[PDB]
Amino acid sequence: YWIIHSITIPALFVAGWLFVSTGLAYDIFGTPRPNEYFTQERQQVPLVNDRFSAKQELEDLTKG
Amino acid sequence: RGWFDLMDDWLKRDRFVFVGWSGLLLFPTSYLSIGGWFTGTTFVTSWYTHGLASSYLEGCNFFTAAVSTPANSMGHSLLLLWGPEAQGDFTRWCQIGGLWAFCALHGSFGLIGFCLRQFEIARLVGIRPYNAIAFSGPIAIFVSVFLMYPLGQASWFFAPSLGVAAIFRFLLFIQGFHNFTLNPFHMMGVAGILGAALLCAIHGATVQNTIFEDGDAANTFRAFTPTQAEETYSMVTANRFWSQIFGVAFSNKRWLHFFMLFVPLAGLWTSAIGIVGLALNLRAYDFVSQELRAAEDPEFETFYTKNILLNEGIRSWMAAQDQPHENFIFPEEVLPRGNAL
Amino acid sequence: PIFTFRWLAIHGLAVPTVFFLGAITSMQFIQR
Amino acid sequence: KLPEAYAVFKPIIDVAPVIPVFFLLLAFVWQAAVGFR
Amino acid sequence: EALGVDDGRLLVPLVLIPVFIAILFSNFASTQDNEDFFDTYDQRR
Amino acid sequence: MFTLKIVVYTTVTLFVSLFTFGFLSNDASRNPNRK
Amino acid sequence: AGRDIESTGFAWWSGNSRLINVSGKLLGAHVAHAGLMVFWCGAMTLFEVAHYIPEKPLYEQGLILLPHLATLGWGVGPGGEIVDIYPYFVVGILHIISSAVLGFGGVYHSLIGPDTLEESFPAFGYDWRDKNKITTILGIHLVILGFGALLLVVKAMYVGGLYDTWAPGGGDVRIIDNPTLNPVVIIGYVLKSPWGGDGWIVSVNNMEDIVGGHIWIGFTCIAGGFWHILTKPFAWARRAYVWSGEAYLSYSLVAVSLMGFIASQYSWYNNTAYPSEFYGPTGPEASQSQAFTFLVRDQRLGASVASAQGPTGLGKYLMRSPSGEIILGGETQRFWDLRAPWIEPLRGPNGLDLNKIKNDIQPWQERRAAEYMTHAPLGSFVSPRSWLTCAHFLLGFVFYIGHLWHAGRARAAAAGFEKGINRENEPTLSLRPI
Amino acid sequence: SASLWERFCSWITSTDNRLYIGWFGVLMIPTLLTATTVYIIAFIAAPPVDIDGIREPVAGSLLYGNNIITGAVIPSSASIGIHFYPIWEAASLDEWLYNGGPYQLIVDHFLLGVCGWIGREWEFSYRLGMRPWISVAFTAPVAAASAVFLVYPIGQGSFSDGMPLGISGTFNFMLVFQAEHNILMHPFHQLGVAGVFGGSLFSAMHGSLVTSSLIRETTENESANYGYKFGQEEETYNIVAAHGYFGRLIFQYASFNNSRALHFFLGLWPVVGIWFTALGIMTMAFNLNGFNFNQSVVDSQGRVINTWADILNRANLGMEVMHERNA
Amino acid sequence: MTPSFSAFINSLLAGLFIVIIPIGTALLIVSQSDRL
Amino acid sequence: METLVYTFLLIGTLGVLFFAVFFRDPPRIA
Ligand code: CLA
Ligand code: CLA
Ligand code: CLA
Ligand SMILES: CC1=CCCC(C)(C)[C@H]1/C=C/C(C)=C/C=C/C(C)=C/C=C/C=C(C)/C=C/C=C(C)/C=C/C1=C(C)CCCC1(C)C
Ligand SMILES: CC1=CCCC(C)(C)[C@H]1/C=C/C(C)=C/C=C/C(C)=C/C=C/C=C(C)/C=C/C=C(C)/C=C/C1=C(C)CCCC1(C)C
Ligand SMILES: CC1=CCCC(C)(C)[C@H]1/C=C/C(C)=C/C=C/C(C)=C/C=C/C=C(C)/C=C/C=C(C)/C=C/C1=C(C)CCCC1(C)C
Ligand SMILES: [Cl-]
Ligand SMILES: [Cl-]
Ligand SMILES: [Fe+2]
Ligand SMILES: [Mn+2]
Ligand SMILES: [Mn+2]
Repeated sequence: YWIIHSITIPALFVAGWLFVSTGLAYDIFGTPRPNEYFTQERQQVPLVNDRFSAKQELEDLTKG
Repeated sequence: RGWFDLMDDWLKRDRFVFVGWSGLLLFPTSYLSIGGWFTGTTFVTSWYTHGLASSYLEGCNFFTAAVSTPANSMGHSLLLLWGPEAQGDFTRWCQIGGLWAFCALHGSFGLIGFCLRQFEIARLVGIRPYNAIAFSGPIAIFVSVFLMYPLGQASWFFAPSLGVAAIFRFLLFIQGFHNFTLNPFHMMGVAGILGAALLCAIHGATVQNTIFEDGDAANTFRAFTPTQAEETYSMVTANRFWSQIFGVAFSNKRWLHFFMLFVPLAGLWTSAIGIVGLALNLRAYDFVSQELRAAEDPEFETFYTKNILLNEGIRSWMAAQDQPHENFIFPEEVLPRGNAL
Repeated sequence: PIFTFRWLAIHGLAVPTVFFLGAITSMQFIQR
Repeated sequence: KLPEAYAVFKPIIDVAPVIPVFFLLLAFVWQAAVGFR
Repeated sequence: EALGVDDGRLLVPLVLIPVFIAILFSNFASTQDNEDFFDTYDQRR
Repeated sequence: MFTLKIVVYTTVTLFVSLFTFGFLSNDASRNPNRK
Repeated sequence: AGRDIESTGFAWWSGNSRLINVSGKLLGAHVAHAGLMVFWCGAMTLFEVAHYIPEKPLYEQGLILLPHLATLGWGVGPGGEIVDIYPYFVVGILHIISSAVLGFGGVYHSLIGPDTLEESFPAFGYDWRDKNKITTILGIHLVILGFGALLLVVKAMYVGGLYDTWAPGGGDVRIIDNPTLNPVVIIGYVLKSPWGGDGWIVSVNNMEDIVGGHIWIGFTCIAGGFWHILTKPFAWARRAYVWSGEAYLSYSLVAVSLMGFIASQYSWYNNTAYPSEFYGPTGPEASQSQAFTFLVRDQRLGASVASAQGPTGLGKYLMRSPSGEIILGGETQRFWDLRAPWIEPLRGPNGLDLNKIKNDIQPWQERRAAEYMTHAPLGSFVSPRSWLTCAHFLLGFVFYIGHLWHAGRARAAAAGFEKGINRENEPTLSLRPI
Repeated sequence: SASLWERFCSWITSTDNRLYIGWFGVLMIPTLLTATTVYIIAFIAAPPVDIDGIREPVAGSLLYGNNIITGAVIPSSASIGIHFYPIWEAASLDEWLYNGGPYQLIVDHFLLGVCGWIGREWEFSYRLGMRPWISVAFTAPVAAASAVFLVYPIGQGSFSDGMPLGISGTFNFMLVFQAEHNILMHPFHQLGVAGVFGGSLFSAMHGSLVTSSLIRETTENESANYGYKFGQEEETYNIVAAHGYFGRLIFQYASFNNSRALHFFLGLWPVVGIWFTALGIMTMAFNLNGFNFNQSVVDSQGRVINTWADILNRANLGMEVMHERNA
Repeated sequence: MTPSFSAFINSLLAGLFIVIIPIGTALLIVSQSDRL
Repeated sequence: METLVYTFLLIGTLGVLFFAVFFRDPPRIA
């Protein structure tokens, strides 16, 4: 029990730590970093306007 | 035996956690709903749907983190990951609020699975299924509030977001835009919930204070054993106490426990009826006679009119940030205020 | 032993739980 | 601020007021030690 | 001031009524056995 | 207003005195286990 | 054994209930708790003096014991300014060192001391039913409390004096030369109405009344202690009370619950025993100070829609009280009962006099009003008065709950049905129905 | 029997009365009856009350244009504050009615009556020889009523801040309290919400488990409630069956095998919740408000990124400006 | 033919081969293996 | 006129409470 759990558990904790510290969470989940809430061209709140062009609209909004 | 019989035998085995046939629906759906809620409150943002930060990654705490509802641009879309809105892109699906739809749908199916689990365990044990009928209360609450209300409204956007501060915002938003406190069905729901809490407290105190002296110890929890053919508390003493203190008292234990079951269930179902009424903006918002009296008499004021003014304040001072898709821009002159009324 | 319902449910709870605990602990040391 | 001679003993003093709470916890630990008899 | 007593007549109910009831209570008190008992409460009544 | 005040004072004093002297009348002995 | 449910009938979570019928361990537990209280006092005093910033006032740093020490006159000069924190350090050191002695005494009398006292020390033993001995102990501790009150009196009149907010030109450490020993004033304070405008004992607004009342309390406690030592409870008292440890505990619980409510109201309203230079202004004080600051800024200059007597009948921020007196107008009208040192010289027989505010105003009054306007318990920062009031109100409520619980259980245990209904002779089965 | 006072004491503490009176009832019945009749008379025909003290009365009576929902006994005038305002302390009866004196009368007599009810519950428990802690359970709604009627006006300094004796007045009290103090973010109101929700859940669960495991003592042509006879010595439901069902619905460890412990928990949970929410109301009466998470998220440039707490604060601000008729 | 319908068909296939088939196969294997 | 209906309903409810208290089915041991 403790033999396996002395290796798997800390490694999993470190992996969870690195999922945030390396910035992979922002890329995977699309969460904006603190320096990319407002772009230079768009100083307003970005909101999706059409449901069927949502992917392209988000690509345009998150391109910068 | 056949394959179906063997699978039924295996699913019915007395393990630490009962699985059953209903487990095949309950466990994956409930697990996915809970995991999706944790993922949304931990990583997924609401910046592109509500213009809000709701995640631990963005700096929110337990109260302010939420799985926010989808964008108002989406209608009542199922928001499937493979659907035309996301087209298989996980990042865009999370950004448009598809995780809320994931949690809501898999959670509704998890509630159905848990109700079926209650039915199945009641059938196997050999008791009446008065559970999964009590749970119909919470099922109706969830269906009316998280499913029927947004379906009656413009989109999923106006559904409650899965968070503490989000739920508080939903409460205040519904009060402002519907005057839900004035709704009689909500009043019956409040009466049911408060009466159920009253019944729980009073029944617990009554049983604890009418126990038979079945032990020599001052602490009386040891005096009870489950294999008892005798009642552990005096029903006659309790009936006499409440009949000469309150004027009326229970004399039938079965009726008392059925009543303790019935009050919260009836309250929840009445509140569900009220929320279904709210879903179509069919609200008991105002009394026409009182409005007419206040219009032709500036010196006529009641607490109902003050509540109407308060609801107007919530609507105007929250519309701009609570519905960013509408692009509401209200100048300070048009904003209602107590001064210059 | 290797595979049991209790074992699988426990790990399905725990492997994300420890991952999320690590993620939140990392979030605690973000510059924010 | 503490006097000049007693400044370096600021940390332990900062720990000092929350000691009674630990006493309560200590009682529970004692009840945990004897098996809650 | 005092016990809300801004008029002297208000002192008449505040004294005569407690005394009168006390007199009735006296008829109770003289009837009871007023010796020591060395117990949590006195069962003699 | 004075007559209402004196009536209220009379009533309150009467009820408070009844309460006080009733709980002074060996109230603990008024239990079913008293012998 | 006496330390388990098998031999006592009490579980671990009710385990101190096993201390009711053993005297030595009960004494040790009480001495240990006293040591805990003294340790907290000393440690928190050291913590507060370790975090004291000289430029900030006491009430802006979240300090509650340093204001108590400053009200006694230690380390405070004119105007409420703090000169040195060394006496506060000495107080904390003395409490935290006596805590070690008290803790050793509690540990000794609890662990290795005799479980019962009467078999070895008959002068200290008791039965919870020997009324004479319990009254003797009550009288001794009453004498101790009276001597403590007289010690406060001696501090007030002889050793340094007490801080007074009502001294001219701001508060100062003053020797209370002539306390109010007249029984009429003290009895009127005790019998005063507790509602708005009267305030019962919370409304004592001068140090002389405080010192005289504490003189009366100390001497009365000494006399009552000697009385209870030399007397036995009368027939009316013997038949009315339950004579057991839990009953006495419940009596103490309701007493301290009422005391906690009184102390919360004292911290919220009183600014004489709780100076505003140490505890901050009260809510009414802050509201009236904001109104007074606005009135002053209207009298000076006059561009705030108030340049003459044209607005209202009186000047701006002025109106008449329900009894006709002149008070500050606006939302602060509900706080017209406030009496504060910075506003008393501006108040006359009819209330606030406009010309007296115009001419007889002092700069220190304006500074006090502005600094109290900045820090408002209600709003315009969590006030120390708010913390004290909320904490002791909660404590009073929960100790009323404890009194109800312990009194009900004492009655049930004395009668003999606290463990349940006998089931052999059920009381309601003998009563006729309806 | 021995004396006239002894006969009076025997009648007062008699268990043969239809409703037990007792010494606590000697104070409870007059105060409760007075408050009841004054409340009925005020709800039917009271004049409008200048609650804000700026000579604009607010109507709350049926005869002045209110229904049951909108009718209320308006709190006392803000000019009164928390001054004691009986009938004899007013210049005229019209002045007493205009300043909300009946509100003070009803509140004071009702608080005395509920204290007497607590004491009377204890008294009849002692008379019947049962355990006395039902009154401890009843302290929680009494605490809540005293907090919303007495403690909050004391902390705020005016009985006008107390909860109006009505439905719409109660809603107005809730909305103004949320605006002023943000009670939703207060952890003690959260504990109270948990208490009431858990009380409803546990009442429903206990009722379901007892009704589900009812022992068959009846036929199909009659109600199952007749399977239980008043005063019977046997248990009407199988505790073992309900315990097994509950321990199979969740994992086996989570179950209340002891019925006495289960009922103690049932009594404890909502009482503790209501105690906590009453304590929260008392603390917020002295401006110990709830959590403030406003402007908790900012970007690199320093612009505030709103959260749901910001939307809640916007709603609170929208209520606040409407409540304050002054600047 | 549209991308939405292709996504729907692929969703049916994924629900069959990732949810229904694996869970059903495991349930059958464990049930038949453990006849108790 | 609606005030009459409101008062009638309230008085009827109070009377129902009175009759439920003082004219209930008397409990007996069976
Ligand atoms: C401040 C609160 C307080 C106090 C003063 C006491 C005191 C006491 N309890 Mg109570 N108790 C408390 C809280 C308290 N308890 C709580 C919260 C619980 C619930 C968990 C209990 C549960 C409980 C039970 C179940 C029982 C007691 C008993 C006792 C007595 C003897 C305990 C014993 O055998 O020690 C044994 C403990 C030890 C040997 C380990 C601790 C050693 C010492 C005390 C640690 C002190 C540390 C301190 C820094 C040392 C200072 C040294 C000095 C020179 C400066 C003693 C009078 C018992 C008794 O006498 O009943 C008849 C008993 O049966 N208590
Ligand atoms: C902590 C202190 C304390 C304690 C516990 C006791 C306890 C006792 N005393 Mg002692 N006593 C004390 C201090 C104390 N006394 C002091 C300081 C004095 C000097 C005045 C006396 C003088 C004294 C005498 C002369 C007698 C007692 C008696 C008694 C017994 C019954 C008392 C009773 O029923 O109250 C009855 C209480 C009342 C009738 C209420 C009177 C309240 C007065 C009018 C002031 C009201 C203030 C305010 C308006 C209302 C309370 C407000 C509150 C929030 C503060 C009891 C053993 C009697 C006994 O049997 O012993 C021989 C007795 O005859 N005591
Ligand atoms: C001076 C005050 C005082 C005294 C001496 C007693 C003494 C006693 N009480 Mg009473 N009681 C009091 C106040 C008091 N009580 C108050 C104010 C309340 C209301 C809350 C109660 C409610 C109460 C009940 C309901 C019961 C007692 C019981 C008892 C007995 C056993 C206590 C025990 O073993 O504790 C054991 C100690 C614990 C289990 C620890 C509890 C810890 C609490 C819940 C935490 C509270 C928050 C904490 C302070 C914050 C610290 C944070 C930390 C956790 C990190 C004993 C005779 C019991 C008994 O046997 O009756 C005779 C019993 O059933 N009391
Ligand atoms: C200290 C503290 C105080 C109070 C007491 C306390 C509460 C106990 C304690 C708290 C302690 C704490 C902080 C406890 C916190 C514990 C935590 C954070 C547990 C997290 C669990 C995460 C899960 C289950 C996510 C699973 C992800 C899934 C299923 C992914 C689903 C996917 C999504 C996105 C959708 C697409 C499909 C797939 C790909 C399947
Ligand atoms: C009985 C009981 C049974 C079981 C349950 C139980 C609750 C666990 C137990 C209770 C046990 C209990 C409650 C035991 C009670 C224990 C207590 C209260 C012990 C007090 C210790 C205080 C000390 C040593 C401080 C000394 C201060 C000094 C040296 C000051 C120094 C300063 C100087 C000189 C100059 C400045 C710097 C500093 C350093 C600040
Ligand atoms: C008999 C009886 C009836 C029936 C029930 C029963 C239980 C059987 C029993 C109950 C008995 C009960 C309930 C008995 C309880 C009775 C109570 C609560 C008596 C309170 C006494 C307090 C006094 C005299 C305050 C004195 C304060 C002073 C002088 C303050 C001075 C001040 C100082 C120090 C500081 C400055 C301010 C001033 C104000 C100047
Ligand atoms: Cl203002
Ligand atoms: Cl309002
Ligand atoms: Fe039950
Ligand atoms: Mn207010
Ligand atoms: Mn407001």
